[PDB]
Amino acid sequence: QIVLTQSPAIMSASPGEKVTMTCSASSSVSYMNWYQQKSGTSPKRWIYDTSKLASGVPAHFRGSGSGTSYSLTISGMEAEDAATYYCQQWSSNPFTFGSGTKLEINRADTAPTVSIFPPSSEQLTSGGASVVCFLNNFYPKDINVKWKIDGSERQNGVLNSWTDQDSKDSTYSMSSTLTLTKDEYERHNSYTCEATHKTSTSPIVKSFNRNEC
Amino acid sequence: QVQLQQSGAELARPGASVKMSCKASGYTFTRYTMHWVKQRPGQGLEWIGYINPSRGYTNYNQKFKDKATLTTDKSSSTAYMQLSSLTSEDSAVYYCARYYDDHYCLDYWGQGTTLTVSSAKTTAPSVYPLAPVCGGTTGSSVTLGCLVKGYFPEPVTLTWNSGSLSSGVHTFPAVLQSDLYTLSSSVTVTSSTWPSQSITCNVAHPASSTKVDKKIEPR
Amino acid sequence: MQSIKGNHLVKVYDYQEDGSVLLTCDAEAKNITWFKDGKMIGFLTEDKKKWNLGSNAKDPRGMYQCKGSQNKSKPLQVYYRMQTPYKVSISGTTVILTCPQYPGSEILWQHNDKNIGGDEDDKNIGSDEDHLSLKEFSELEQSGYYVCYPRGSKPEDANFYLYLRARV
Repeated sequence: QIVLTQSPAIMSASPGEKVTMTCSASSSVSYMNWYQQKSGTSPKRWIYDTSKLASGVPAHFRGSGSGTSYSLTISGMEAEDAATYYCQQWSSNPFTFGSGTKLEINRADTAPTVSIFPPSSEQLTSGGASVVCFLNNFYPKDINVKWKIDGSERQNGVLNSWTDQDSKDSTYSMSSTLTLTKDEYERHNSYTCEATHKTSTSPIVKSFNRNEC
Repeated sequence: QVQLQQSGAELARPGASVKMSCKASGYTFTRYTMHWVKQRPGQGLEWIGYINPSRGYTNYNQKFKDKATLTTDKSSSTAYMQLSSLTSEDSAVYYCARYYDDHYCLDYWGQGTTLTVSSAKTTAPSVYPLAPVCGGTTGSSVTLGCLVKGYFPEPVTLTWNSGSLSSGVHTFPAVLQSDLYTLSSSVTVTSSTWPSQSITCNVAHPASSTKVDKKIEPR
Repeated sequence: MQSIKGNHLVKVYDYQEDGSVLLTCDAEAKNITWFKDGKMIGFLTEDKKKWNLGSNAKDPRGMYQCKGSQNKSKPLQVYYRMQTPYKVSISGTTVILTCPQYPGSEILWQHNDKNIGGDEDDKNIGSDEDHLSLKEFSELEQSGYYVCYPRGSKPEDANFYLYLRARV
């Protein structure tokens, strides 16, 4: 019944900045809770009873509000504060959650380290061939990968997967796999992975010619 | 010292039913209500309902009435949640959590149980070692990889050298293309560490009882 | 019970030499206006501030609330036996309380800021839906403030507390 509208839905802050996220209840509630969730793990009780910090929660966090308006503040954004925060109330039944605010940590731009991997000898035995390309530790998240076989771009048969912001350097990494049939793979010689990132106008190129060493 | 241990991942077919558990310890089990929360892939949190272990009192979010059924077993300090008439809408991660009245919140959470609702068969993954391109550069460090392709359902567990090697590791989220998942992982170490020392990719997919260790050998 | 937060400004003065029941108002010291079941029963201009209900022997009962310079305080339902209110029933030595607002949600209770009716380990204190049963009621031990509230909410947000005093 009680709808909790969180804003902003997504945001990013540079280290040291003061971050403010809000939760607006459709009806008055006597208190608001906030849970923190980081990728791949369970939500964690963060702020309870509107302004009390759970044990272990950095003291630069603050919760406040009343009636229909509550907020969570981070005075001095730190890399480890990046995560998704959900508000929650139970002054009225049913117990409800806000849709969450996803907070990213800003950092200087850094180019990705590119590595290309030919199909393994084992997969080739299986009649399949996958060419993998790792784009590691870059920022911002925006990046493009182009595949080229014998100099021409191949767009189909590609599978891209990004990781979430790293818990150490706050960068992103991407994996791009080009899958072909073994027969296709053997009928061409040049395989190239081209990465385009704002950190540069010219692409980062990694490639190889099959069977050559 | 409060702990909530949830049961393992599960695969069930549409129309079936599943029962997952949450074993509590570190506190008086009957003194606090146990809640269940649902989180669909890339989605937010949703409240299912709760149960009072004392006498079995339960309350549900209207949307989950008759879909979810909560029960507990005092003697074993375990709470259970049964989900019936399953559909793909029920595929998600389910958490169990203790509600601590004095703090008006869910203070401790289980690690969560992932539920996959699908008619697709279980398929064992193929694990391929990813060694750098054949050559002899003198770089100060090298990047190796591991490709886990064509498996269903999630999840798989991937580690390097039995988990000893953790830093410099990136395991990319699996992606679904057909009833098959594909996932990759990269690890970066100093050039003096490999091929000198051995680097092995340990992959596990219990759903198909597969346990593979792929040592990365230079091409 | 002991706290006034949540606008529960009216309290029973627990320190009388004679069996008289005195009510207190925790509001900005100025001019206190007292009410009973909605109607004004007194206006205290400075000097005194406590309201006398008479001897506890005449079973004073009612919804009492006070008011200083601001708005009215929430009521304090007084019930001696020597807006929908709590229902009190006495049968022999058993005292039964019924929660005024029972929307079908889990009803919890507190006596002088302490939960009760939860553990099954007490044969003389039972909770059945919106009803709290007190068997072998002890006058000096179980008289005091009572409040029912739904799981998840703060007791202080209750519309009003019940002050129960009964000789059984």
